[PDB]
Amino acid sequence: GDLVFRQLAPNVWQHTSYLDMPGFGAVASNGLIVRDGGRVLVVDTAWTDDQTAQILNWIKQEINLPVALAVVTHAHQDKMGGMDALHAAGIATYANALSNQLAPQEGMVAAQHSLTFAANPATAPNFGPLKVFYPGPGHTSDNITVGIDGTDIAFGGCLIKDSKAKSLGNLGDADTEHYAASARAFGAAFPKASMIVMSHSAPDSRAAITHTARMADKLR
Ligand SMILES: [Zn+2]
Ligand SMILES: [Zn+2]
Repeated sequence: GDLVFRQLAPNVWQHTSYLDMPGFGAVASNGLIVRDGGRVLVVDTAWTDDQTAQILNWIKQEINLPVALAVVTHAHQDKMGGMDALHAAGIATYANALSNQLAPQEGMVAAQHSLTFAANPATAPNFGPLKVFYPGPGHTSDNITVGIDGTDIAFGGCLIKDSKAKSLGNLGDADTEHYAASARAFGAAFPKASMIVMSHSAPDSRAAITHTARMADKLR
């Protein structure tokens, strides 16, 4: 139901937001709140439609300036989940073109403009100060990773994950046969992002990247 913020760089806030959906009890999910001059921008929305309202609320209350846009890492209820709020707050949603199709084909909303130049599996567009990067199929075929160039922040998302939870999390509608290839993608798509944020508890280091491909092969 709720929402937490861990300032983890100048310009940049982390979004936590807890529900008892996946990780047994209360689980975590992450987007980031990025600030682009006066503009304000977000990778990914919480679990629900009210958890992305409070992302917006604690933003005017403590960041201030107005949101323009919100990029969704993929067509999964943790990553879309909240959308309708973005729409109602005249926010431009930007799903990657393979997302806007697995959305209403797996119980959810499709983002406004569709992101591309990244449909075909080791690509990137640009974005103000932000970098959308596609790494192939992994956690879902449309999972999408982002770094803010000058913060050594990467966001692999539901793709890269914490050494904390034993295995790899929800791996439903996806491809294991590329995953381990695709965790690499970023390690070298942003060779520098020391601050790898991930969408289930605190940013580890550049070692989850590596361990995940190690891991996805422990269970393969
Ligand atoms: Zn997911
Ligand atoms: Zn997830």
